[PDB]
Amino acid sequence: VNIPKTRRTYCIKCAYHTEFKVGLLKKGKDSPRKQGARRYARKQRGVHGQTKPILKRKAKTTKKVILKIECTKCKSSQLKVRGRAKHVEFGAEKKVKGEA
Amino acid sequence: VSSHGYRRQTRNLFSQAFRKHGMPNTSTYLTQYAVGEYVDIKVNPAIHKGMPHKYYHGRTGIIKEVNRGSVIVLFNRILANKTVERKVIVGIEHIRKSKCQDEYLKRLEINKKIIEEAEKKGEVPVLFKRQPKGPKPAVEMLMNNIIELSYDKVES
RNA sequence: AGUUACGGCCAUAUCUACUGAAAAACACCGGAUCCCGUCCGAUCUCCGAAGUUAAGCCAAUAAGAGCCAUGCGAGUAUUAAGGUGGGCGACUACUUGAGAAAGCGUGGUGCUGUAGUUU
RNA sequence: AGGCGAGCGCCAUGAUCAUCACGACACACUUGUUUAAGGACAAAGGCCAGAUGGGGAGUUUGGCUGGGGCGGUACGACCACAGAAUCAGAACGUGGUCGACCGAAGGUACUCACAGCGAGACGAGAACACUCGUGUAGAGCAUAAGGACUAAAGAGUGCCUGAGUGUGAGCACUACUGCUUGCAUGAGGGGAAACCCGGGCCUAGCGAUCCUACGCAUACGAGACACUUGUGGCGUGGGUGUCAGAAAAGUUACCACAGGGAUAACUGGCUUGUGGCCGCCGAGCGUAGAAAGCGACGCGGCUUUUUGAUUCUUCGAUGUCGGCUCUUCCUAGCAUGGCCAUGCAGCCGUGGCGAAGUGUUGGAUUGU
RNA sequence: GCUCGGUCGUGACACGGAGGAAAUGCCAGAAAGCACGGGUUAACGGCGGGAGUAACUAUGACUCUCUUAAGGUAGCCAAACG
RNA sequence: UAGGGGCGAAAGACCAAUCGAACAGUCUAGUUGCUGGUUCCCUCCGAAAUGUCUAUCAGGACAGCGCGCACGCAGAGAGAAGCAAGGUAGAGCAUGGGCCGGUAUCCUUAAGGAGACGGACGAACUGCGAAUGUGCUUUUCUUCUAUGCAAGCGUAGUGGGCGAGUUCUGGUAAGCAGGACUGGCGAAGAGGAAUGAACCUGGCACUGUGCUAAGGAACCCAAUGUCUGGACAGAGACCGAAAGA
RNA sequence: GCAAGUUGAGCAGAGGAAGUCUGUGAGGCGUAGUGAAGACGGAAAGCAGUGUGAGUGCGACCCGAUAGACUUGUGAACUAUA
RNA sequence: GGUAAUGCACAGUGAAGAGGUGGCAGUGUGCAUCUAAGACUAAAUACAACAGGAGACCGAUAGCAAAGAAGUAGGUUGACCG
Ligand SMILES: [Zn+2]
Repeated sequence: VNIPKTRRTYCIKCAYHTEFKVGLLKKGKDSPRKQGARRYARKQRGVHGQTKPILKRKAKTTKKVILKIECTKCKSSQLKVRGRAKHVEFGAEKKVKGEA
Repeated sequence: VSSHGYRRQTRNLFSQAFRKHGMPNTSTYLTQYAVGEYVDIKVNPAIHKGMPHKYYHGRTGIIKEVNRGSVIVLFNRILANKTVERKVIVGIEHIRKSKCQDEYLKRLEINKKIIEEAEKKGEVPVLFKRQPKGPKPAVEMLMNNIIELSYDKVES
């Protein structure tokens, strides 16, 4: 699947159509200071073994394509969801018809 | 085993009749509908928006609400041994005006005359009910021109 | 009464040969300078009247093909209810009811709405 | 505080604190070398942290199934067939498909067809490019199957990113999911305009609570006030295919317990494919000649003595193969008695009929 | 599997470093192991297929071909092992 | 030398008639979706063995079918009369699949091929199309109806079914395995088929007199005789095929 | 029984007394809802008892495992070995 | 219950004379409230043996195991059992 690097679309904050910059969303790093991390650290602490379950019988191959789009004027962001695909490319050459 | 998609088992239903393929006729689009009319559903397979589920094909119901190019029709259905009302959205290409009230409306037109006179002259209407066909009538016959019947045909 | 513009129901209107047609139209027809579009003024777009009923459109003809109706096929095929009916079965007779199709014969061959024009 | 290369890093040595070997003493510590020998090492204790660890400890080792196991997946989805013409409707019933793919194969406006067949046109042939006439789809429509489509939904050509943003109501047995439809908005798109568009012509391509990542504004914050961290709310992603969602390998012939004829290993019952026995027909063969004796290719039966198929009875128990011993019954007749046919000279036979009274043995190898 | 040698890399806590008002984080550091190179079967164990070819026929000493960590030697056999 | 321990010329042998983990006592009345049992009378009403989800298949929960209390009340497991939808039985072989033979004529060969046509066919072929069954409106439409219906609230049992008639799928079949429709036995006695869960007649408080059903009427055993044709086989009343004199 | 209200909380005063009568006097639920919250606000008789059907937890209708653990409890008079 | 530590310990480290706390981690600053690392204390509260009084309790297969010479007759190698 090929996606262009730019898209003119409606910006909710500006309340009219504007140019946006287009790219794949990126998963950030887990923080030790959140309530879930704190709870788990304390529970693991003693001689208690493994205290929470871990998935082993996994089954899926792909994961869903998700695009982050940024408004060039006001820097606000929107998230667009596009379904499952094994491979993704940004800004490659057009699928020109009637090749040799 | 069978499957359970939205258009399961519709090979015979949802197919055009012989020498009747193509889009609908102008009369379909120029018919005006109103709340409270009785209407009859027959799906046109060539139109892919506003199709009802195939249970409703060939059933008749009553118009509840009217929109730009679609209608909402009320139906009743038995589920788990109880009666349930159902509100079905249909596009105007898949409906035709029902004939089911025709005779009753004629009868009302006759009643509407009598019920006025019944205030002036009588006290109660005669009301013009239908009656089922009675016994066989009496006959007077001239008795010339007799025809005899016989087992002449041997039927080898 | 036809035609023509815009229609309704979508073959009684289709397909193949032939033949007719006052008037007014409808056409074929004559050019590309411009607007517009082509490998190509063939098609599409524009500007025209020297010609012509040869064509189309309209109408007639044909033991024509196809379509539409009706009669017959036929109370035939199949079928609902019933009995301590029959048959080793496969299946089938009877009593009170409902009731076809293909073939084949005979007839048809568009009907109409609103406006405009022509003895 | 010195020196090098167009104040930089690089090369010299001079002051300031830890610090690793090596020596030489004896004071901790060690040893019945004890009025002694070793010596800050050893050996022995303590607190944290990595590695190894069936030596042990706990526990687990899905379901459906013509009994279980091995095999398949009828375990989540989609089309067609059948189920005596609404809808629904079982079996490890039938023919198949799915866990994706695509900036166009998405949205709009306009133009024109196609597969073939009959004539033509140098090289040029069965099969090269160009034309004329016919052409209801005999073609195409990415990917199963069905349905749909003709001045198009197919093939080309132009422009666009609606594969917008808030918030309602409903349909499929309706939670998740998929689709249909209302109102409001965009310094939205395509088209002259009427019209159409919030993915793919329609029916399939998918996933809760808690935790965590990101986007969006509006909240909270402990006696008070400021900031760095944190906690709330809505929406999407990260995943459970056993697909309405536990974190999981074997073996027991040393074996235990609760139950089951809801379910196997005998017999019996129903069935008779397979096993065995009998009829019908007459192509050919028999030295001539269908039929003394045979009888291809086909067709109809009977039996329960073989082995299957099924699970009705028994799992708080019906003692399981063969032999020994002893009795009775059946006939589809091997001998013995009476007869008929003959390819019956006689002798020996072969095919059939009524008949179950009396007979049908001794041994070698082998559990048979 | 056991055993021997070196690090070239990884690999804990402590001990340091930079920054910030401070917490939390970040960076360095890092034995033995692991990786890497050798030894070892009276350690666990393991030890092949296909074609042609000799003056009757058969059989193949001989040849070619695929393959490996090595392709079952000396003996023994329808053996309590066919 | 003592129990997750001993001892063993090794058999999981032996450790007070106990050993593939001793005895005593306690926690403890451990747990059980599994087996057994569960104590007086009469009156009235009366089921289910099906759907969805479940580490679910000998169990649950939700819904469906009972009963009790009942605010209230024009309704109905039947017909007519207008109106819709359907692709089965029959019938056919016009698109698609597909068997055998063709006159004239045509094409070549001097073979064969095509053919104006006839016969034979499909669960996944259709050009036509029933009966029976399904839904809508009308009491302004016959006929019944209070000793009747009944929202709502609370709560039970059930979730192994089996059989007849008519039909269907798998299988050589089966008292075999699995669906659909209308009544049964389950939970149903009485009279009849000699006997039999389900077949025929026909639904049960307690007495008395009459009458009929189904099935019987020489005798067993309450009631029996008549007329007309067939039939001779230790036949038939109870009973098997193709083939035959 | 009382009703926009209601109640035997504990505890005090009286009384030849485990009864009864009287006080003082909390709390709880109700008198109207909406949101996570900041915040806002606009329908519906309740409270306490005496009993019956029914759910959940405790031995939980009655009887019934093979097993698991704990003791500063016992045993080599049978049998094993020094 | 105590949630970026409610209390108690062990090893390293280790104060100030001024310190501790104000149910969410950190740094600063006012405000409120207390004074740890030494000791003693009545009343109102809990419950066997033994004694006394009561009861909608049981009545010799019941009620404590035991209404008489009952933890007895009797039993285990023993602990213990009855
Ligand atoms: Zn913006």
